[PDB]
Amino acid sequence: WQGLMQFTLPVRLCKEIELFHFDIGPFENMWPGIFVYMVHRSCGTSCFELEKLCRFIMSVKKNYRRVPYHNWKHAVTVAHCMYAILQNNHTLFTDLERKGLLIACLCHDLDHRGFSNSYLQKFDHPLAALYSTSTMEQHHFSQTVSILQLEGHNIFSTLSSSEYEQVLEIIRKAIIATDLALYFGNRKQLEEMYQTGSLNLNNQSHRDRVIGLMMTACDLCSVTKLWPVTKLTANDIYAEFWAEGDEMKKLGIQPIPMMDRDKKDEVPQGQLGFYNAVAIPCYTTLTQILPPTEPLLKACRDNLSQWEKVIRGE
Ligand SMILES: Cc1nc2c3ccccc3nc(SCc3nc4ccccc4[nH]3)n2n1
Ligand SMILES: [Mg+2]
Ligand SMILES: [Zn+2]
Repeated sequence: WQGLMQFTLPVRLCKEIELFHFDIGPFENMWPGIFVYMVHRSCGTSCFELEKLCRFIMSVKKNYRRVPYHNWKHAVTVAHCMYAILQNNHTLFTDLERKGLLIACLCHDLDHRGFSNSYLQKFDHPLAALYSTSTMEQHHFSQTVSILQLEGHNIFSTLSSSEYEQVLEIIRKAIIATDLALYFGNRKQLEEMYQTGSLNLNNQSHRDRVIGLMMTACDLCSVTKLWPVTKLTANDIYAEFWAEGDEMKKLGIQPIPMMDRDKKDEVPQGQLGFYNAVAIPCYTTLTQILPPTEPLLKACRDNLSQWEKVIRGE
């Protein structure tokens, strides 16, 4: 972290980091510094102790595993998308929420092992015994708290108890909301609330639901990057799906299709289903509630039609 304290973002990145489509991929060595930058620009220079923050960042980094998709790179990619969301909707959120949500995005897949929640449930993994729903997402939070409580890592030490436990709740909720199994209910409710005009960000329950959708929107943002970056990040995703499907084949169990590397002809069609069923819906409702996030929906549509071109060989 010594080098991270005296790190500085190049003036070129200062312009582009603000854009939704910005792709962090090409700047691996700057990722921790990019996150520090984003926290300062959104939450200020004065709230986090530079040293404790930098140490926390590198311990978060160290506790992400080298797996195809749910890795350090993905953590920072999800943090960035949130930054741009926060930056375009700044005063709709409180200072404590932005503190908690940026950290939550960075920490939201800590210690991911490359296995889904169903895998862990089906094979009675210890973690499935402690956590019976949103198994990994509950582990990811518990992992966040564990780092926070390390010597010198408590970046929320300068908060009151009330505020500390407030930001842990923003965080816990936000990390749990990245369990995609919860998203579908969340989105349909948010859609109904918006369509009836009942939605109210001063209503806490509503407010938690918007934040949840923001986290989903952030988790999936590889579908809002430029086509070639999107393509590339799809390799990473299915690489991890197939790795897991393989582990089932070793146990003589045919995996679901998206985790079966012998069924990869079905990928183009699988992406079509995912954009129609999951991704487009997400950014559509998000754009209704936070209009300045439309470019996410715009880029998502662009990429859907790209997967449409592929299906008919073009
Ligand atoms: C680019 C991408 N990102 C994801 C993803 C991200 C988080 C959780 C699941 C994800 N699944 C996929 S593709 C497999 C899939 N196809 C579906 C169709 C309908 C509903 C869920 C689906 N998941 N993809 N594809
Ligand atoms: Mg996750
Ligand atoms: Zn994630």
